[PDB]
Amino acid sequence: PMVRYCSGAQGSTLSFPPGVPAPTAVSQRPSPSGPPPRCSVPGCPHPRRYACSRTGQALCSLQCYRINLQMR
Amino acid sequence: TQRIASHSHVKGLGLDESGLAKQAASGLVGQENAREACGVIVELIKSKKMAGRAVLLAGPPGTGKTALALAIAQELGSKVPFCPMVGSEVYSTEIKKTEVLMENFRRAIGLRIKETKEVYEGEVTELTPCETENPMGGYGKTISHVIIGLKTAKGTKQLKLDPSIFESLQKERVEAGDVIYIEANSGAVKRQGRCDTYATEFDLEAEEYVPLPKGDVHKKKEIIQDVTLHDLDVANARPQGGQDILSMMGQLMKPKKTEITDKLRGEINKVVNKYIDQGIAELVPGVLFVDEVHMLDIECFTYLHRALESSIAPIVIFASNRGNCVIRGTEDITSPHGIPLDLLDRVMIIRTMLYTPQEMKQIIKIRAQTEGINISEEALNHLGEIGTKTTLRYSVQLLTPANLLAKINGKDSIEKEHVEEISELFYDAKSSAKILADQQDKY
Amino acid sequence: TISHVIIGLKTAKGTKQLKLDPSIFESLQKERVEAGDVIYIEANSGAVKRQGRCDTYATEFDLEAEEYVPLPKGDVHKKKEIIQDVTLHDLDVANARPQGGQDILSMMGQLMKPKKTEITDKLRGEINKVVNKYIDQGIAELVPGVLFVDEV
Amino acid sequence: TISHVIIGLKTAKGTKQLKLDPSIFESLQKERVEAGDVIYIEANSGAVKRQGRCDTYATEFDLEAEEYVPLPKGDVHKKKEIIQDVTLHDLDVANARPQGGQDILSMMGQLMKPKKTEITDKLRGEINKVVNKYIDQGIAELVPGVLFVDEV
Amino acid sequence: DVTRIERIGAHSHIRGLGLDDALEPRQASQGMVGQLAARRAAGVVLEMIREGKIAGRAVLIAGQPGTGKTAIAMGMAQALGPDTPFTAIAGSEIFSLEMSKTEALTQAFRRSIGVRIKEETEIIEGEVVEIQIDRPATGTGSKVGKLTLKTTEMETIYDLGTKMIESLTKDKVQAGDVITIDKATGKISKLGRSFTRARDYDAMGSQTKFVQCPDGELQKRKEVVHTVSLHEIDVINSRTQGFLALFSGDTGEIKSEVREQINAKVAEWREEGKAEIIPGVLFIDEVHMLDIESFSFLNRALESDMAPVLIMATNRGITRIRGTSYQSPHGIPIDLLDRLLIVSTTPYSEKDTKQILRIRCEEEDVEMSEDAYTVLTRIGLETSLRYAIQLITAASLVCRKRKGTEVQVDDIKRVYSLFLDESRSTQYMKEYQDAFLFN
Amino acid sequence: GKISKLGRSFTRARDYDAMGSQTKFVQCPDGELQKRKEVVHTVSLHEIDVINSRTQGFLALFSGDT
Amino acid sequence: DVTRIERIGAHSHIRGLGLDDALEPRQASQGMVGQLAARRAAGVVLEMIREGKIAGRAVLIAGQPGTGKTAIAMGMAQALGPDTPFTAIAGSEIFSLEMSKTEALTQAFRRSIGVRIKEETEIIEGEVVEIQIDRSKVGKLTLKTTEMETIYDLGTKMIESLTKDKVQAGDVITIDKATGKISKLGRSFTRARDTKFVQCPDGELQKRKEVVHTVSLHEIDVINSRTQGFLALFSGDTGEIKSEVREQINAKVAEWREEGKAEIIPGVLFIDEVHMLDIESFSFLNRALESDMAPVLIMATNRGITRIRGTSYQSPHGIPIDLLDRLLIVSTTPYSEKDTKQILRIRCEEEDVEMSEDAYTVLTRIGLETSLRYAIQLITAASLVCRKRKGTEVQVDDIKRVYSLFLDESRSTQYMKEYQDAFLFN
Amino acid sequence: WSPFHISLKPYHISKFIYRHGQIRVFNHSRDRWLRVLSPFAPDYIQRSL
Amino acid sequence: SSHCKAVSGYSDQVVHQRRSATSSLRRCLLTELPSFLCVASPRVTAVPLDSYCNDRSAEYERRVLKEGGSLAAKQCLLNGAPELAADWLNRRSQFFPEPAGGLWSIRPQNGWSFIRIPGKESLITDSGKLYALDVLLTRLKSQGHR
Ligand SMILES: Nc1ncnc2c1ncn2[C@@H]1O[C@H](COP(=O)(O)OP(=O)(O)O)[C@@H](O)[C@H]1O
Ligand SMILES: Nc1ncnc2c1ncn2[C@@H]1O[C@H](COP(=O)(O)OP(=O)(O)O)[C@@H](O)[C@H]1O
Ligand SMILES: Nc1ncnc2c1ncn2[C@@H]1O[C@H](COP(=O)(O)OP(=O)(O)O)[C@@H](O)[C@H]1O
Ligand SMILES: [Zn+2]
Repeated sequence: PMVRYCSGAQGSTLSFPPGVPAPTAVSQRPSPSGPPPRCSVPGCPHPRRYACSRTGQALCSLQCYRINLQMR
Repeated sequence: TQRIASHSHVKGLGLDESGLAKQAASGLVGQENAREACGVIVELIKSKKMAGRAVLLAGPPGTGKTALALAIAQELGSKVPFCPMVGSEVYSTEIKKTEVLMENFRRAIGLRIKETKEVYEGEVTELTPCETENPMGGYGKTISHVIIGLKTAKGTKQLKLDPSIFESLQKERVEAGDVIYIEANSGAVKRQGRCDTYATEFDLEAEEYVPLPKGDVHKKKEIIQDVTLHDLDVANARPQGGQDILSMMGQLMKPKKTEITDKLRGEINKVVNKYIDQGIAELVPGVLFVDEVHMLDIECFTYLHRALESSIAPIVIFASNRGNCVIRGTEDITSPHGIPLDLLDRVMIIRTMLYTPQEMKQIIKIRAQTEGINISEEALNHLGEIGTKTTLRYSVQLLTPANLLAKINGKDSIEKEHVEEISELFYDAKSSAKILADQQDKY
Repeated sequence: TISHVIIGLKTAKGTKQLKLDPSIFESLQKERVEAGDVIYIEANSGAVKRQGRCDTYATEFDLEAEEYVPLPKGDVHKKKEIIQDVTLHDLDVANARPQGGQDILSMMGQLMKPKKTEITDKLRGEINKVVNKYIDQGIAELVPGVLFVDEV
Repeated sequence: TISHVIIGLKTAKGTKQLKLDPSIFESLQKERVEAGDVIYIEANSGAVKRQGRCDTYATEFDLEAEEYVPLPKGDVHKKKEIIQDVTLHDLDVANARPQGGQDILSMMGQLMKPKKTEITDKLRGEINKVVNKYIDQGIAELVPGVLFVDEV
Repeated sequence: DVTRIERIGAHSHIRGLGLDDALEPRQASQGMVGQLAARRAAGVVLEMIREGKIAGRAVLIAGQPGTGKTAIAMGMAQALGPDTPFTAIAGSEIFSLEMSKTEALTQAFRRSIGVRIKEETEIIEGEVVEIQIDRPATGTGSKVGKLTLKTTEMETIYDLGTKMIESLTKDKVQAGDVITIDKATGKISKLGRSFTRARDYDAMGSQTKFVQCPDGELQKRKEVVHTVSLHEIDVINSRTQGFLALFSGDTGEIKSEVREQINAKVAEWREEGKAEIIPGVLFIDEVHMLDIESFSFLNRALESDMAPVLIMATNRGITRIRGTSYQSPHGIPIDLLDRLLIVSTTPYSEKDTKQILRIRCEEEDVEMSEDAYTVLTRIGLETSLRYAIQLITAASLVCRKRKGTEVQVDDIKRVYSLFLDESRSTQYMKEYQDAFLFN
Repeated sequence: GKISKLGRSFTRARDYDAMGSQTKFVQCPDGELQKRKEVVHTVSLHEIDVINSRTQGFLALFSGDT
Repeated sequence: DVTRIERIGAHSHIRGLGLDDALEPRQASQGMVGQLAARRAAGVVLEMIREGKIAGRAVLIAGQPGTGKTAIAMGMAQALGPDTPFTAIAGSEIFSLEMSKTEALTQAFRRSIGVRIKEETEIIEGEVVEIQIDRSKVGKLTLKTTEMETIYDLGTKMIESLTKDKVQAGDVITIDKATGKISKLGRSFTRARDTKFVQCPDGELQKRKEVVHTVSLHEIDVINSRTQGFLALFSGDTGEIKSEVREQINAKVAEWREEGKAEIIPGVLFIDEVHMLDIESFSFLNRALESDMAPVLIMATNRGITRIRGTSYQSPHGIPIDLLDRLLIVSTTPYSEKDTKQILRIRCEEEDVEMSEDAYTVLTRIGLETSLRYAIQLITAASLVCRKRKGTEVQVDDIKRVYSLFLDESRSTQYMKEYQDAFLFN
Repeated sequence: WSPFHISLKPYHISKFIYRHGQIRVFNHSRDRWLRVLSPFAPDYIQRSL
Repeated sequence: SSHCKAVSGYSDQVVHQRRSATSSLRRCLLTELPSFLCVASPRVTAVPLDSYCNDRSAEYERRVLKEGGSLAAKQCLLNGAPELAADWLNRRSQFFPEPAGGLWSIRPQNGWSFIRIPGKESLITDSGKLYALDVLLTRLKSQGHR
């Protein structure tokens, strides 16, 4: 149960014994999305500040919230 | 636009190659002998040989002694320190006068040291603990190094790092999508935050996002920094660290100036001597200008006594405008300029004389033009006559209100009527004193 | 929480096991005391002093920085009589801004700037009563002296 | 997990039930109050004062460190109309420097000795504005008092 | 070309007192000329201080302004040496807002009696080859390791305990480094990276200077000499882990009991032969400024067995003592004045003023003609010597302005006309009676 | 991303009959929710001095401890 | 012989102010004599103090130096006795560095007026016989007095309270029921076989004891200042108590008095050497003596018409007329031959020296010619000389010898005029 | 050698004083109004800002 | 000027070798003040004063004060920060732990206790015979004699 760390002449080395929790892990890049989300109203080109509650659609401001409320 | 001060026009002494003083150059007129002496003093300061030499500009009020010090400062440049002071700065409720004076003396001596900065910075993409494929006796593997990919606005590149840095990576929160930076000389790792690119994947995130770095992943530059010798004193007196109850306790308490012991200076001098001998830092002596010296104390003068003959003190320029006055701190020991005779034998006296009406008119014109004011000759002559009647300051001060009155009347320049109206409105010292003397019974 | 500390002390005569207050454990953890390190605890104030590892563990490490002291001789627990010369002003100043004890208030008061303070009459009177009680027990002996004021 | 706590008060005039937000529950837990104690609560201030265990449990143990008090002979619910006075200087002093926020169970009030300081004018102006706002809301009213000076 | 922190000041030419083995002053030696009697007395007191057997001795130097009293002080300071403590304090460097006058004088006194300690330790200077760390998995926090050191001749492998490993990790020592290990205290001083081991390197994790390999045997002995004043020992022992007060100067009015404890402990230290106590010299300049209470404290403090050989300096006459209304010689009460020897200085002449000017020019690297020297001496006789000394640099600068090489009488006359003397400034000052302030 | 609690709504001021140590009842915000605009700040130079005077100097602005 | 902290001082021979029930003083009683017209006027002030009905009264004792104006004020404290606060300070002790001068007078007034309360406590005192603690925990112990025994079952808290303070058999212990503190007094003689030896207690194990307690008003003010305000009450770290706190505490004490929940005990403030006290302090006193909670103050002045400190004005006693109207003046008179002789007799009794009858006349003459104090201090020197002589009784020839060694002010000043050159600044 | 160790009897505070003596205890309902009227409340800060 | 070490200043160092008796001289280097200098100790020590009331609430409060008001403040004043305390707790598994920032970081030479055990080397400096023997031994050892 000994974790060995050797700073040798040829280079560093970190060893892990059998069955050690080997905390050393890896990482990756999650896939990104191309277009950012947009306001659900087709006329409004602003991005999604938030999503509505009563009906559940992307919204930007007071005007588009009122538009979505009226059109439903 | 930068606002007009009271000494904005002074840009230099205006001397020839032979040191002779021009009649009017760099915003200064007259005082030819004083300008020549100040040029000699400038050469002395640039000589980098003497130390603790003092000059006293003596003259009546409003004759330009303060202006000549600023002219010397301008002609010196900006790579040499120039510390102004009045005589009332010594009187502190936090520390003794001879330490205010010693700190100021150490302020007027500056350093200039060069160094290189090397950093690997950028967005992290992946962390690959590349292994050597053949663990050693009694172990299941042998990690050789860590491959870290970093990308900036220029490009992406992979760096091979010591495995131990991983132990630091888990100390902070080192996940993909963050921007990091590692100092080449130090070797530590620090996290700045998530990129702006992923700023839209949520609607409310507790962390603030920083923009993606622009430029090469590995930056390396050379920087030269200038620190005065007083900054080293304060830095060494109050160690700014956080891993202590003392450091943090003092950093929570009200900060107070402490009388620096002479042993601290004795070691700072040794280390700066060593680094100068190694050719790393360049020493540049400067100038310390005390105006209104007559406000000092006899204890302050007696400390200045010993302070001047030091081999480290910078060049000091004193200024005063007092006649045969009583020295501050004594009862009736009168002296010229309010300065003790024994100190006054260690200074070189530069005499400053009055101003002739032609030079006064030239000064008024120079001030008007620098200020952005147009004046007619029939009004400029009247203003010069009024100033010669009372003083130069009272003539220069009426420039702006006359311009405002003319602009109110719509005219683009000052005439006789504007000057006479402004003079009728405001008063000078002499007429006010006459009124006070006349009406002494009702004050 | 911690309620007891079990400590085994081995002198030349032998070894004994002791149960001690958790404050002693706090002091021991403060001084970084492990097994094999000679220690010396006093029970009047709870102070702990570490003198280093034992002389037996001398050849364990080729390179080492700790100093080694020999195994103490005598009993594990022992009482001793100490004769001390003091003044009233020492007791007064010690009770003014206390520094004894293993707590955090006095430990951190040990580090602050030692500023003098104006002692009130109450502390002087209480010290007088305490020293009178000590005198009545046949232990405290009073030896008033001389104060020399020059250039009065 | 926790939204509110229901408590039942009882005297020798009746019984009532109360609903407490987690702050008051934390205050009760700090006082080490269990089921069967005589408690005093002020709704306006949120003050919690434990007045000791009730006498009926006095036989639970022969020797207990606690002190026992009789069941109160009075109303559980008490209403009064109280009129409070406070001068501006109290507000200036309270808001000038960080309020200790220590009412025991803290050694950090044992570091800095309080000292009287010079109140800035920005604070005084803010206090004036806040007082104007609150007396405009009708909550409080203002009274111009009198200052008296001897040995002027 | 390079300019160090030390420049050419007013007393930068005096390298000593200029005395022979018979303690007879010379006319011109080591930057000092003239003033034979004062130089003799100064040599006597310097030999007395060097012997260092009697304590609490005071000497006053009196005379005209600008006659070398401070010059004599600097001369004996330079002749004393660097290893003997010397403290120069002005007359107003004790009136402090942080401690009382008596406390300041006590600190000044205790700052002069030095203690010299020779500290010999066993050290290991060598190049790092590899480092072995075996972290425990769980256990109880016990760590084990090895460390291999190598020089150009010999190499070895050392075991590691649980104390130096944390220090090595804190200093972040890796392969290819040259380190000095202190066997006694256990500190690790970093020299630099080697050359050959730098070939195999990862990305930049340590970029700094370069060094070579310590030749010879791996284990050696180092020696340091520490000179510690009594005052800083007092400050150290006045509070736990208090060391920045040496530089910050925050300790104020230290308790006396600490002072007697330090005195006793220094006595035993001297007896055991470990450390050596050496008395020093305190130089209070312009001491007329001291309040009467300071003088009377000096009275008693000079009778101790640890007081230093304080040297006074005054240029005043029959003047009232500061803080009182009683006249007295040198502005000092007779009580203190009756406890010390008084050395007086005589005004200078032409023959030695000329040599003073010559040695000043030699120090400042300025050449003048003999007629220029005569004119300068006439100026430095009609007017004080300091003015003539000051005019040298201005004349040299003016001569260099016209691309000259030898200063001439015309340059000196030009400088005399440009700057001013106190007498001439006062003369020109009387004609602007109404132009000045508060006449 | 910093939360600044202002208190509780007026309509929510009855579910507790014993209020805690410090609570305040304020009216519910009106108008648009996420407001983005430009503001002007007039700060004296003395404040900028005091802020950099020490590590946490903004207390001295009201305390007068500078 | 063990030496107490208190030894033979200058006023250690005074034990109370001797007067009869009709307030008329007798010639010799309780160690102090003389001043017939001063002891009677001091009795009225003492009765006023012991009453406490009226508040804010000032009395000033003025007279020649050495005429007992400090002696009668020192005996007044002894006659008043403890349990009534008495704060005596010098007039030059209020000029503090970390505290204002006006605040020191207020801090001194509030040390003299006290607040007294009475409460009830439950105390368990007795000898323990056996303790048994099992392995919450169950405990049982049997206490035993000389008149009863009782077994007790312990709760969990009492288990810790008894384990912290190791209690064995045969220990006389006292326990506060409301708190849980174990305060052992000693061990009984019965278990001494095989460290203060106290006998077993008497009466019931559980006692309802009524305890009275008094606390200074300044003490109350200081407790409320900091987190732990009592700590600064011993080290003096308190400074500039806010004036708003004092008003609230005064209102609290006033309503306590009105409700009968506590009582107020007026005290005495003795201020010595008032003649040196700035006009600011005097003006503050003019207004601080008109408060409801203003104690009674005795003040002593030995000066005549003199310039008052802080100004260039001259008034009697070195005190402005404004403060003189507030107070009442008692004047002492110089001692006579018989009074001086009796004082020397009393002193010689105090230091316990047996000296001859023929020495009293010469000592009285010396005292009458030398302000009566030099004779008082000559006695100890004469006794030491006689002890060096191996004698037993002090004779005349052993007094004059001392009269030649130690000088007085008049003789030394006379010997000073003929050495004028060697003496400084005259 | 070790320094002489002293220990004083604890200072005694009665229950009447501990119950009705702290201004911090008998003025909690008055300090609450000072914290309500403080200008550092987040409501006032946001409103003024 | 580090806040955790005792640095006197700069002083030249001489490093003597064992072979060929070559002595190398060093330039100005940071010098640590010798440890032994700290020898002072107060005459008397006192437990901090504490109050005492007669009810369970005040007893609870003073028992809290006897071990610190809160756990958070206790680890703050003992390690620098609660997170620093957690770091110190879990540092056992770290090869390169971050330096501590609390009272455990401060380590005076004599500790917080004023008890001073008589040093063994006093044996030399109390007897001249021992002194002699010591120096003669060093001599004979150098020379090589048995
Ligand atoms: N040589 C000069 N050339 C131009 N302006 C001058 C000159 N000398 C003085 N002045 C003007 O006089 C004004 C006041 O002079 P100042 O330097 O204050 O005199 P003093 O120092 O004697 O008070 C300045 O505004 C400056 O513009
Ligand atoms: N004997 C001497 N040898 C060399 N230089 C001297 C001598 N006497 C005086 N000087 C020079 O005169 C200058 C002024 O002397 P100073 O130290 O001011 O005398 P004082 O301190 O007595 O007024 C000094 O810079 C010094 O170099
Ligand atoms: N009536 C008295 N009875 C006994 N002793 C007295 C009396 N009056 C004065 N003394 C003596 O005078 C000494 C101090 O005198 P004091 O009262 O201080 O003088 P003053 O009244 O001028 O202050 C004391 O030692 C005391 O023994
Ligand atoms: Zn939209």
